[PDB]
Amino acid sequence: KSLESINSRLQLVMKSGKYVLGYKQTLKMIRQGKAKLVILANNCPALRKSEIEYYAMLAKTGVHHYSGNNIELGTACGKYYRVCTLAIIDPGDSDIIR
Amino acid sequence: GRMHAPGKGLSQSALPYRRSVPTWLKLTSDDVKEQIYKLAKKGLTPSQIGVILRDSHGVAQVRFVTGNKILRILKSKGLAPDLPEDLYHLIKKAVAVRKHLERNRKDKDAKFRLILIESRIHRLARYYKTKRVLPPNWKYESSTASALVA
Amino acid sequence: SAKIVKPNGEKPDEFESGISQALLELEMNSDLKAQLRELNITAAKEIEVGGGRKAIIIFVPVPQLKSFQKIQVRLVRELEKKFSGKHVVFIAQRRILPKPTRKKNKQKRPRSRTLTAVHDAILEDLVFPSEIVGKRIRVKLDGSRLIKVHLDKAQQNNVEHKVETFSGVYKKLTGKDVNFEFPEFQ
Amino acid sequence: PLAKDLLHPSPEEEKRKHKKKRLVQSPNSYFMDVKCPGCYKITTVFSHAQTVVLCVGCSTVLCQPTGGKARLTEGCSFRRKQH
Amino acid sequence: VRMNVLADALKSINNAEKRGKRQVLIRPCSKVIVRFLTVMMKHGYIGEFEIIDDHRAGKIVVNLTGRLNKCGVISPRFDVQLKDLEKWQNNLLPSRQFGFIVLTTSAGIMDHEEARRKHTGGKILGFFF
Repeated sequence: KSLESINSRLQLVMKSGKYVLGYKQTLKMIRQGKAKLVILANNCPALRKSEIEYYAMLAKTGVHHYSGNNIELGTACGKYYRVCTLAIIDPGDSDIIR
Repeated sequence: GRMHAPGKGLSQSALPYRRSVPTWLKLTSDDVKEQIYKLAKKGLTPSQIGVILRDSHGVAQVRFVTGNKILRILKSKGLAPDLPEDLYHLIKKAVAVRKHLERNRKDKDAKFRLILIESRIHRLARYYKTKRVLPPNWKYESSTASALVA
Repeated sequence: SAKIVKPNGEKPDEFESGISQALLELEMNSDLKAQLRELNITAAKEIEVGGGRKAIIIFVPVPQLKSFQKIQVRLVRELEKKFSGKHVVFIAQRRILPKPTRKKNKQKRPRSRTLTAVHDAILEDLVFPSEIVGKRIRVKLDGSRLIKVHLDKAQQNNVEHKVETFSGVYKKLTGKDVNFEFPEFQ
Repeated sequence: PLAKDLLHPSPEEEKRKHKKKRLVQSPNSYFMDVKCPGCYKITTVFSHAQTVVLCVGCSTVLCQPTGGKARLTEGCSFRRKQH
Repeated sequence: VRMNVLADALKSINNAEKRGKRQVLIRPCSKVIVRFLTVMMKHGYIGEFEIIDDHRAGKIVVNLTGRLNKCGVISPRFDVQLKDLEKWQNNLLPSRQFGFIVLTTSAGIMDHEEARRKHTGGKILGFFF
């Protein structure tokens, strides 16, 4: 039930909230301190995963390890390209509890 | 009987003969409206909006109190979903069945159910293109439908 | 004659000036004029019902029908006190549109303007202190139709004496026989 | 029986028949005012509610969805709404 | 799925009449059914019938007088002219002394004797005798 719920919340973040897709933009958003949630596919390189976890620990932001891969994370975002890392600027749908 | 099942069930909803709003309902038309709006921002489809409005806020029929249906209100304010509720759910079911099938070759029963699901999807899509709800060139492709739902 | 509250298409009036009087000297009542001054009347009509009993029919605009019914049960008694021995009913002018025959641009006729919808609508707001919980139509062996209307039965104190006047006024402005009965619990 | 009165049957056989098979359709459900203990506000809930109903003033559940009828939590009183 | 409301109604009256019931309930009502039953009643074949009005399609309860033999329907509403009305009349009716054929004409829903009286044809509806 967790996977379908997180997929539905991810869909509702799209079309209703501000997000960003990709690795470089995710790092850029984290180091500006305006990313509220970082979602990583398990297909992510381990070095990249560890570095993003360290960045989020520095920025005090939550990391969710998505139970798919970059293909299924791209599908969950409504896109036709693989996304391996994404950052949520603001949910607009109670994905991140206030 | 059912469209794709040998069932002849009768479970329905008996709408009462009294179309008038109940006296004990203090909610006026516009109040029920912002209730719909806030619960549409939460992502609830019109069926769920009607269900929770009947269950919790005690309104019997949105149409009886406001004069318009739930989807009409959502469309008038322009926050109605791009795909229809039932077609969206049918596509979601088809995507789930295909995802289960790509791991299970020997599930021929799942293949049969998938054929039934896609048959209903195509018939509903033909109906919606007839009423110009959908674009005339709107087609359901099994490969690209995964990005449309969930 | 002071006729301040009577808007409609045609400028004169006959005996409707009297109802407009009785509404204007309904001033300094028990706090009704505050929610009544923004209100208006379309037409009025006196007909004979029952034996030697008169009933007054009041025609009102459709948009203000709900605001009227919100206070209808209040001002009916003062209007009956003004005109003793008479019953007051509030009806909306619904402007029946003719059915489009085969005989230079007219829009599609709304279903609210259709005649059957007008008739059962003016049946519903006529008996507003009660509500129609069921309708029954009997064909009396020769093509004539008699309509039985089932009321709420929740109240038996202020409508049971006006069913004759209801039937008379409905025969007057609709032309079909209707009788009223109160069924048991459902 | 060849002379059953279809026009005026007694309410016993009207309540026992199915909702659709009655002379006029009547829903078997109703609305109902529930009073949770320890709170003042009155909540109107569908009798056959499919969702858990919560107070806005207290984090306590009122009814649990079941097959046909919502089961109220113990200690909650209830009445009908205009029969 | 129900495609001919009048057919199901007329079959219901015919079956209840054969079973000897005093009243019959037909579920889907329509203007055509009301006119057909009015034609039957004006000829005395049925008693007073009552229309139950729900906000859906209403229901009709018909008082059966016991003097009806058959009230069948012609499902394909054939175009019936005055020239070939006699062939329909002697193919569907038991005799020439009685039995009536209801056909919808431009002047209304109406039996074949009055249709020939006012010189008009129309589409076939059914027959009763």
